[PDB]
Amino acid sequence: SRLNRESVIDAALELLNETGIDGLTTRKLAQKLGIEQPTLYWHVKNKRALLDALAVEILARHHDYSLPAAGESWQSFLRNNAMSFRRALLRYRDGAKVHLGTRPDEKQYDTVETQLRFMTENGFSLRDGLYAISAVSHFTLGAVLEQQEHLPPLLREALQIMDSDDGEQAFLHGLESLIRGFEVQLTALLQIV
Amino acid sequence: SRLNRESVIDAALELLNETGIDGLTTRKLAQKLGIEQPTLYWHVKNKRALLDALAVEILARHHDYSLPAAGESWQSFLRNNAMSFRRALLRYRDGAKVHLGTRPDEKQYDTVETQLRFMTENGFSLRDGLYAISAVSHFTLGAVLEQQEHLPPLLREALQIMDSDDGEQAFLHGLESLIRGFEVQLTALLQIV
Repeated sequence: SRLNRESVIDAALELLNETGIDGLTTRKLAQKLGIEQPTLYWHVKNKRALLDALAVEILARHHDYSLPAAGESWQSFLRNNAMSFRRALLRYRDGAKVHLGTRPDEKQYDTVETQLRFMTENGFSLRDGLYAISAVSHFTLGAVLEQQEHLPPLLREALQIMDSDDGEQAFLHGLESLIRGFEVQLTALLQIV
Repeated sequence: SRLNRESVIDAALELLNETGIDGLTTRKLAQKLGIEQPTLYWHVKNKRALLDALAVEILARHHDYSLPAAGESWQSFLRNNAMSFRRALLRYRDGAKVHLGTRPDEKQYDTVETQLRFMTENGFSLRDGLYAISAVSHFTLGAVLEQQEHLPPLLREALQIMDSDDGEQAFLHGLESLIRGFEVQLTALLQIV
């Protein structure tokens, strides 16, 4: 019944876990808090404003490794950043669908800027350091998305090792492959690689 | 008014491009074809059956490079397969959202099996050849998804080179990085890499 930001958003995240992104409405949020719809409207205008606040709040509560610890290799920052980002997207139902559907904040802009400054200090062109950051992102996003949504011979043995883990092993493997693809490009420079 | 598979699905894809995935309903599909709702029900039971048919049909019409040409390197198959897959996901609005939301077919199983047979013939463990295929997939999916949904100093110069292209350059860069990460692992074997 206390109707400020933090309580509105607390309750919205609790509901998202019950209903998912599609089943989340202003009407249902209002009932959960035990108030009238016009009352909520004063605080939260529409579904779109609610999702944008939620996207941002998920990352703020849980993407705890968004920026590099002092004197860490870029490889290691890309790695821990990917892991942290995946975990935060996984802490809530349809988390990745919530993140996808929003344009970035200015909190975000300051971070992408700080991370993009990091990457260049370790010798990336701007182009490349951003292509790097974006590939890690994209890869991490598709992987989380498939995990969150969900017989021939060799398949049968592969489909096994998918369903022994929760999806972490494949993600972490493909991750290292990506990072190492970048080293080999960074190190190359202006030779034929 | 001819109400068979191919016409139902033709019309559904035409509507998907007008309305998107959320705005796509049986009620609206029925009107487009100019028939009653119960009539459609005979042919298409619910929204879920329609999306599953659509996912499969998109890939069948357009993922034209799903399997390797004779005597092609695995690198090159991973590359062309990723490109083809991205293009098919991009030919329709919310294409990637349609693909995501379905479990795979048996057409699909035969292909993942044939591709997974390919990968092992070129010296991948089953584990690894599937981790490879899945990373290319995941990466390709997140990238398409962000493209389909959509100011500090260094950002300003990066945000430029994103919006000069349609997203192809970043995708193709990150792609090669991934593939090369796999070579370096395949070639390694049982040494410390």
